[PDB]
Amino acid sequence: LPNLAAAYSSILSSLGENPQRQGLLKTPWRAASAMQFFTKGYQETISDVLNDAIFDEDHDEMVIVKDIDMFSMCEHHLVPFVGKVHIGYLPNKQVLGLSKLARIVEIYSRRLQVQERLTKQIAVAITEALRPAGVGVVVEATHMCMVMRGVQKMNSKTVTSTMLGVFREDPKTREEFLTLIR
Amino acid sequence: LPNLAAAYSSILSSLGENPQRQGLLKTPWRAASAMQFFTKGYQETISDVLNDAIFDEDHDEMVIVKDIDMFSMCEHHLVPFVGKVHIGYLPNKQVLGLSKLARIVEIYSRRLQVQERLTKQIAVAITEALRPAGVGVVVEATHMCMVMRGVQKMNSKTVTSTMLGVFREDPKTREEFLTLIR
Amino acid sequence: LPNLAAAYSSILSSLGENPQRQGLLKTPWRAASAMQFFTKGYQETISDVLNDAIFDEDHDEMVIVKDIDMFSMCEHHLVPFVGKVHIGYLPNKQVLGLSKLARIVEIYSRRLQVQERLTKQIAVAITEALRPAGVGVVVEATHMCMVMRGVQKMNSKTVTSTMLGVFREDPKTREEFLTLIR
Amino acid sequence: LPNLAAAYSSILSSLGENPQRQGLLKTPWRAASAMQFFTKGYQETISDVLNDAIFDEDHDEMVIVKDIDMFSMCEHHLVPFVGKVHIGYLPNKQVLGLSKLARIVEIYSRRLQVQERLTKQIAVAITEALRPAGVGVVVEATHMCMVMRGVQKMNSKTVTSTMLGVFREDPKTREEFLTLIR
Amino acid sequence: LPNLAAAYSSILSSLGENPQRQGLLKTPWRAASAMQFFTKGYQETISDVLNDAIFDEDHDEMVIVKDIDMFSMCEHHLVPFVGKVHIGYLPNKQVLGLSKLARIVEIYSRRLQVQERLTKQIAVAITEALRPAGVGVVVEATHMCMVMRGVQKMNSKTVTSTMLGVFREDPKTREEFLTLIR
Amino acid sequence: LPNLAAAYSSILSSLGENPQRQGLLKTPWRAASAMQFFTKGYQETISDVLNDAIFDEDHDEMVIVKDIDMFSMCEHHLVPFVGKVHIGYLPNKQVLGLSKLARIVEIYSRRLQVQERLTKQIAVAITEALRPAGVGVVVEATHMCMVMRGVQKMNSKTVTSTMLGVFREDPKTREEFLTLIR
Amino acid sequence: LPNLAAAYSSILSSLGENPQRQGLLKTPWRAASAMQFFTKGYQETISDVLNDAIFDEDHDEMVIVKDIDMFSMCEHHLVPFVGKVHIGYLPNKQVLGLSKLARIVEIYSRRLQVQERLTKQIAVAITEALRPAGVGVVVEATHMCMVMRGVQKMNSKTVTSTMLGVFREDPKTREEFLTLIR
Amino acid sequence: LPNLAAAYSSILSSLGENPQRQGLLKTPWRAASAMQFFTKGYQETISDVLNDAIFDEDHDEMVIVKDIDMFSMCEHHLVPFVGKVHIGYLPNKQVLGLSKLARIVEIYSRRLQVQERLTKQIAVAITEALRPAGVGVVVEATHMCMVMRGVQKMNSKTVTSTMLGVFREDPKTREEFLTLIR
Amino acid sequence: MPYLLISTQIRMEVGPTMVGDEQSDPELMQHLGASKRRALGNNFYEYYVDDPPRIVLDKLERRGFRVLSMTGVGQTLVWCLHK
Amino acid sequence: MPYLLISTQIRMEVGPTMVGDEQSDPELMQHLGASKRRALGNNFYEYYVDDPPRIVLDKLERRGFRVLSMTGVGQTLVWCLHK
Amino acid sequence: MPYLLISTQIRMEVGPTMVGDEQSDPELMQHLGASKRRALGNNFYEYYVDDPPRIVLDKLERRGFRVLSMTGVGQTLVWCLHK
Ligand SMILES: Nc1nc2c([nH]c(=O)n2[C@@H]2O[C@H](COP(=O)(O)OP(=O)(O)OP(=O)(O)O)[C@@H](O)[C@H]2O)c(=O)[nH]1
Ligand SMILES: Nc1nc2c([nH]c(=O)n2[C@@H]2O[C@H](COP(=O)(O)OP(=O)(O)OP(=O)(O)O)[C@@H](O)[C@H]2O)c(=O)[nH]1
Ligand SMILES: Nc1nc2c([nH]c(=O)n2[C@@H]2O[C@H](COP(=O)(O)OP(=O)(O)OP(=O)(O)O)[C@@H](O)[C@H]2O)c(=O)[nH]1
Ligand SMILES: Nc1nc2c([nH]c(=O)n2[C@@H]2O[C@H](COP(=O)(O)OP(=O)(O)OP(=O)(O)O)[C@@H](O)[C@H]2O)c(=O)[nH]1
Ligand SMILES: Nc1nc2c([nH]c(=O)n2[C@@H]2O[C@H](COP(=O)(O)OP(=O)(O)OP(=O)(O)O)[C@@H](O)[C@H]2O)c(=O)[nH]1
Ligand SMILES: Nc1nc2c([nH]c(=O)n2[C@@H]2O[C@H](COP(=O)(O)OP(=O)(O)OP(=O)(O)O)[C@@H](O)[C@H]2O)c(=O)[nH]1
Ligand SMILES: Nc1nc2c([nH]c(=O)n2[C@@H]2O[C@H](COP(=O)(O)OP(=O)(O)OP(=O)(O)O)[C@@H](O)[C@H]2O)c(=O)[nH]1
Ligand SMILES: Nc1nc2c([nH]c(=O)n2[C@@H]2O[C@H](COP(=O)(O)OP(=O)(O)OP(=O)(O)O)[C@@H](O)[C@H]2O)c(=O)[nH]1
Ligand SMILES: [Zn+2]
Ligand SMILES: [Zn+2]
Ligand SMILES: [Zn+2]
Ligand SMILES: [Zn+2]
Ligand SMILES: [Zn+2]
Ligand SMILES: [Zn+2]
Ligand SMILES: [Zn+2]
Ligand SMILES: [Zn+2]
Repeated sequence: LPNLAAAYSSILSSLGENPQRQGLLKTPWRAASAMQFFTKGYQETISDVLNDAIFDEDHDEMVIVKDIDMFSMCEHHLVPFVGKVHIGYLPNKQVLGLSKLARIVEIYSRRLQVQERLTKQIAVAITEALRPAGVGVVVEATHMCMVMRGVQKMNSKTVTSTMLGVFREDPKTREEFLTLIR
Repeated sequence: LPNLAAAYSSILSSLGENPQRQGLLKTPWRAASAMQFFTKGYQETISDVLNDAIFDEDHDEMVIVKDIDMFSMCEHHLVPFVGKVHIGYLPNKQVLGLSKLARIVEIYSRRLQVQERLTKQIAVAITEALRPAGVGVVVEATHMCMVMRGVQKMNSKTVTSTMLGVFREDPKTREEFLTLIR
Repeated sequence: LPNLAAAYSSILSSLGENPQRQGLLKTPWRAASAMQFFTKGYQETISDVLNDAIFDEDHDEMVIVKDIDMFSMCEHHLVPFVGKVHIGYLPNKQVLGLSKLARIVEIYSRRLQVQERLTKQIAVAITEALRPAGVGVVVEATHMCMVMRGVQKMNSKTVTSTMLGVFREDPKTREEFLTLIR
Repeated sequence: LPNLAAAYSSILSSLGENPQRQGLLKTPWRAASAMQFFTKGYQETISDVLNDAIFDEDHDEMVIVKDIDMFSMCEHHLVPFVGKVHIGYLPNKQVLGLSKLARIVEIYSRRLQVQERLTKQIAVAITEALRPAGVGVVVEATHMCMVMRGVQKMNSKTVTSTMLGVFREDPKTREEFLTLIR
Repeated sequence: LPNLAAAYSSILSSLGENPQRQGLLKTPWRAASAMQFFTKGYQETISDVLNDAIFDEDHDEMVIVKDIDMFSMCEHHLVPFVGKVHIGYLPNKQVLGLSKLARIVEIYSRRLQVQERLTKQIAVAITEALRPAGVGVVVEATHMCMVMRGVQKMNSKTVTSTMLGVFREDPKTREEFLTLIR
Repeated sequence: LPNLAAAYSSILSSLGENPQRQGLLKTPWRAASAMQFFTKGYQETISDVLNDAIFDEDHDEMVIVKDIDMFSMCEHHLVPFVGKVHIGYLPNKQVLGLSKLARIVEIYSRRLQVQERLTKQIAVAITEALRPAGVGVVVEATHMCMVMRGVQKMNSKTVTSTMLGVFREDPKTREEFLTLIR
Repeated sequence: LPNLAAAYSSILSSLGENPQRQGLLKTPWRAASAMQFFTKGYQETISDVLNDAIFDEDHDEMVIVKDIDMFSMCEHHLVPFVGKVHIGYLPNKQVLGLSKLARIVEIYSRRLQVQERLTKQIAVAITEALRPAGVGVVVEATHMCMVMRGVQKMNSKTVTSTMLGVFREDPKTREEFLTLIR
Repeated sequence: LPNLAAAYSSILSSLGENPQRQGLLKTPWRAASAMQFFTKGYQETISDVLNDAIFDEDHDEMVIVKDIDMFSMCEHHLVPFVGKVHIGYLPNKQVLGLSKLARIVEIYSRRLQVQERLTKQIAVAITEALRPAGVGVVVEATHMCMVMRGVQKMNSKTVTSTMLGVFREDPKTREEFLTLIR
Repeated sequence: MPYLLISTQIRMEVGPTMVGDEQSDPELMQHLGASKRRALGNNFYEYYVDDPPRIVLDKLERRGFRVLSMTGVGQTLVWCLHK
Repeated sequence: MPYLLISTQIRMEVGPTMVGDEQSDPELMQHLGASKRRALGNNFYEYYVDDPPRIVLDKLERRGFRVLSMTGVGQTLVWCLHK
Repeated sequence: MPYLLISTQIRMEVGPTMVGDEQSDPELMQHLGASKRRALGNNFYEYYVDDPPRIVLDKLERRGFRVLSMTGVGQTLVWCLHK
């Protein structure tokens, strides 16, 4: 933290500001602690998070967890992008708890990411945890490095989508996931 | 009830409250009677509820009963989750009354439940009552043990979905159920 | 916590459950830690929370912070009620930070409350912190002890509203607050 | 720019990243040029921007320019906040062009700001340019330092509002501005 | 028309196009006839348009004609702006027909205009035609010289508003006009 | 520019205007610079724009970039048409950056276009840049040469749609693109 | 009816049709009976319609009957206009039945009308029936002689509004009527 | 026109009106000219309307023109019906202009029609003009001879739908047309 | 009848001016030139003059009335005259 | 003409001040420095001075008028002066 | 200057009180303890005292002013004082 606190201090001097006024006194020490909140996913691990919450039950039907809110930091411009994550899976005699599906996302979105890589890592982390019959992941997001700066398309919203297992092989299993999330 | 009335009395003393003030005098006896309303489904039975209301008629076409409101109690955190239940069936020369389809749900949702188990028990209870050609059940729900406490995703909403009979075998029978409920 | 963990153990035995099955093993120890999250507001204090974030500036115009989400526990039935909080104030040469207005609410909503008392305590806590010219508070909420149990009005939603200072004396100052929150 | 390009290079090393991989090679030089876009308002001046576009005409009736999009950088946490700006004025025999009202906002929002200060500076910049009979400014905004980090109220949205001239003195002139913007 | 047909021919050669290809053969003669449609309001006159349709009747209550669509050409950049016109009046023993209120607008919007001037000319043309007790005009519009080029605020929408007679003197007469148009 | 500045000067004299009044003095020099903004796409090239931003990654799943705003000039009547562009592609071990997909559109829409030709040129420009497995392009647009002049259908909105690669060969790949954009 | 049946027979011959084909055989006798349905209000009378349904009760508070559908025939072009009627009154110890308020409208709208005259006649017919303290009438309508033919504004919708009694004298009584109808 | 002007004069005398009052003086001569506007489609021809606007281009992908407004006259009751027309086609190396697709509709809707016949005639007129690979036509409409008179279903809205060519033979070509129009 | 009440609406530089009710003096309203009407929905009669209210106050002084007080209530301005 | 009516809008520390109608005294409005106008939509003429209303009350006392009463109606403040 | 106008806003038990405009008496505002300001957007100056308006009326009587009338217009209460 004191290396980051000095690292935003050279930014404030470089933009023509004055770090001595009342607004910018604690700004090196408050912004640097917010950059360790946005990249705190690196110290977390799948085994420590799931907490032995994988439940044994004969329910082999579809489970969809929609409207999960993510908040990530882009790694080209270091400017946030926010959005919603839609996850669905077919459990194979082992159901995962509904909070741990949303706590997996907190591990991989709280990093420096790229949305194509962010989509794939959630679906592989759910596959290695449960061994289910199929996983689907849809991530919608608005990139502030396209809205604020550069091209300035304030309405654009990129969607990415990963299907694994029998969401990829069976087309009647992917047409049900895309309907209930609506 | 007096064992539950003493059982919330030790909770109020344990949180640092004062049970002697005017707000918390009847709180052991009003909250304990509300915990027997939320788990009153155990004393109900399918045969006593259907009340000989199964009607004989040559109508072999689809019947969907949508927007049934359920209100259940989770059994990991003892904190409610609420939602909507969508039920559809294909009657095989025996039509069930539209109130008893919504009164079956009151039996199984008014228990300590898990949403994957709650979805499957309604569809099996309709199968054993009518012997129809197919049953479908879709349950949407918001878990207050994900919104209030823990991860705090206020917008998340898990959907589960059970298909039995020819809703599982025929794909053109499941694509009609998912369209009319919209 | 071990007194609460034994206190939900006598509830599970009293409803006709079996505490020995896999769903109800950690249920005394997970639900009791969620009852200390819902009533953790008692150990918090206004002075420790504001954190010297009261800023001096000549801006004497209206500041409204809308859609703050609260999640409280009723104290008659011990059953939650959730809603939105709308707060507006007229600063008198001292502006409060926008996070501390939403962190004041976390102190008073995370208690056993009654909505009429909950409305008044936020507005008095903002008055004693800033000494502003006027405070307004509007709280919308849905009571699960009216939706789930009892009368079963699933759509009802009680609104309460406290105005202090020149929101009470001046009628042209209250008609602006009620318009921008829409 | 090379001082900022070295200044984000010490941030990437401090978070546990590797600046040598393909994603983080041009990240010091692309993010530093985006921090000079977000604070480029300091080199702009009101006289250079208005460009002699103040038109003489006998129209003394109300002119409202709504839904102007701003995109600012907070100065406590260095994390963006975005929103909409609503500006209305009563011209006193001199009408300003509709683009220069939206190009004034680009001067003051593209700085390190605080929303109470940001509201007041637009209304004073319009007063000194035209000398009109009255100015009104309403700014809605969502603070990512309240949504992403800290309190995590994803729905909260602070509104501030400055009225000058006869929008402050006359109450029938402020009730028309608040109606047409809807 | 042949002077305009040669006048767009020098534009097409100046942008680096080729006027010889199949798309740009009739483009001088089709675009020039569309520039005489957009400015055909100059040859129209109020007396020739009203066509003796002013009806005598004892109805002294408010008449509002909302959602009239206008389509005008700006006169700084020669780029269109489109919108809606809301007109209301209090007839003084003479009612005007509802088509001629919308055919007055076609006279003044089909010119090279400025929106502040466009608002005032409709309200003065209705005053000189009927001599009513009061006229109100509200014009909403989106300027393509703010959306496409320049500042690029795609959502901005300027509103102007002229009140004459007892819409200006009486405040309870202007608060009814602003409510029924909603 | 001085040839265009004289070229709009002969238009203003031809419509019966007076170029000597205050509104129409800088109108030849401001409108001619706006006609070089609307046709500035001719001097841009695909290789200069992509800027070596094609990233190598094993993500072979669908990427959709929706709500891209275009603003084009028709080439029959020289009157604008505006709309939205929806682009989706299947990357074949090479992902393109999300800004360059929206900056390709700026090259081909900022020309004199016809919407059928405009749809095809974006999809061929993405094919030659990435060599992906499939490209899809949907363009919605409202033609002001159908709304303002001629037929005057103010609500009409033409949609065109180009599919290349395995969006054309596989029908289960086109039914997913058409669902996520909604 | 046989005079009308011959009267549409000369219209069909005058437009260049053939009255001998299968579509236009019963067209003189079906359209003429529909012109006596659209003008059947002339044979109805207020006393025969109210049917002694005026009830005596001490309720002196406001009664609003909204969304009454009317369907009238214009008398300049003989082309329909349709809309909604909003009626409110303050009963003075005599309440009228809610059906007879909507059956009064059927008397005066099923005539050849003009909307300014149509508004006033309902409010005078309610005044002479009840002698109440005040009557209000708001009529929205779309004129097909402005949408189909003539100016072709498909979105325009004229509103007229009559207030009598203490809706005219008291401004706090008219601001309540205009709010509950929304 | 003088034969129609006498033909509405016998209607006004037959309904019990007085043709001598001020409202009904020009009513024979204004309504008869509006009956020649509603049936002016008979003098128009496809060849005179298309105006050599069929453009040669290699674009063989789908073109949909939605929300075209029609306004027709029924031929059983001579009472209007209004609605929207959705047209889509697959061009076979010849693209038709987007205005002439909406000007074809004006030929066939401005007649005495029946909606089943009206749907088929547009699709055959587009087939004979372009020779395309397939045509689709969807027409929504509300019949005032079902809303005003007779059954009085104010919400009913008949949809008809014609598919020709490969919209009829290929089912994956009709499922795309029905999706983009939404 | 010593007391008398006149009022005027939206502006004071233009009429019409209310001058009395059902039980007013018939000779005094005849000297002022008043006309009588009942607006629709009202249960009472009223007298009015079309003169601006400054001209009516100059008539009523010659008859012997003196302005006690003036008020503004609503959008109406009321004068109270005593003889 | 003994009675006289002046008014002012939104604030009392600034003009303009209304001083009369169509039938007012032409010499008295000339001493006050009044100008005459008709706003659009109105059917009447009016006189106005650009002075604040305290300065007009000090002019009208030297001519012989005394303030009877003052009212506030709407957003307007009205003074009634009698000679 | 015989006439004088004071006003106060939302409540009458608290200040500040307006006491004059641009052309007021400089010695009289100095005895009242007035300060001068211009709010943003206004084109005029104004004097104010921070005392409640009952205390200002007890000062102005010792100088020789008598309250003619009082009005309430808007959310403002206006006193008119004559010497
Ligand atoms: N599938 C499913 N899972 C449920 C239901 N109700 C419920 O609480 N769960 C899960 O039960 C799990 C219990 O978690 P746990 O044993 O690790 O302990 P915990 O409460 O401290 O975890 P937490 O931090 O996520 O709240 C949670 O992860 C939650 O997702 C339900 O109806 N269905
Ligand atoms: N399928 C179908 N069932 C109907 C219709 N109308 C109607 O009341 N029913 C059913 O008729 C049944 C009659 O129930 P019942 O003989 O057990 O007696 P009940 O009224 O006391 O039952 P309740 O407590 O549900 O109202 C109800 O369960 C209701 O669902 C209908 O149109 N279709
Ligand atoms: N009025 C106002 N306050 C702001 C703006 N931006 C911004 O961060 N703030 C406030 O700045 C304050 C800084 O808080 P602080 O010094 O106590 O430290 P902190 O960041 O750790 O607090 P946190 O836990 O609430 O994030 C926050 O409470 C936040 O509300 C703004 O534009 N206007
Ligand atoms: N009030 C008003 N202003 C208008 C209208 N149309 C229109 O272009 N304007 C203004 O005309 C002004 C002309 O600006 P300018 O002389 O400085 O030159 P410019 O076009 O290069 O400025 P730009 O960069 O904002 O486009 C613009 O600022 C624009 O706001 C209109 O109808 N009403
Ligand atoms: N106030 C009012 N005007 C009406 C009604 N119905 C109706 O057609 N009108 C008016 O009647 C007028 C008759 O116009 P007109 O005598 O000049 O002849 P016109 O039909 O050829 O005019 P057009 O070109 O506008 O259709 C139209 O301007 C139209 O606005 C109605 O209910 N109320
Ligand atoms: N696929 C993908 N691309 C991203 C993400 N974030 C992000 O900035 N990009 C892309 O990163 C690219 C970096 O562009 P660049 O090296 O040419 O430099 P640049 O920032 O100056 O380009 P610009 O003008 O478009 O902002 C941008 O084109 C942007 O589309 C992301 O999460 N996914
Ligand atoms: N104010 C009021 N009127 C009511 C209520 N319920 C109800 O039926 N009415 C009125 O009761 C009246 C009874 O009408 P009526 O004695 O003339 O006979 P009716 O039913 O044949 O008349 P109808 O043709 O309108 O149905 C109706 O006009 C209806 O408006 C109610 O709750 N409030
Ligand atoms: N497919 C297509 N057609 C276009 C575009 N832009 C554009 O103006 N058109 C068509 O260009 C055609 C040119 O028509 P035309 O040569 O017969 O002459 P015109 O303008 O007088 O016809 P009009 O009366 O329909 O406006 C119009 O029918 C219009 O539909 C476009 O982007 N795509
Ligand atoms: Zn980025
Ligand atoms: Zn739980
Ligand atoms: Zn309760
Ligand atoms: Zn911040
Ligand atoms: Zn312009
Ligand atoms: Zn065109
Ligand atoms: Zn008509
Ligand atoms: Zn019909």
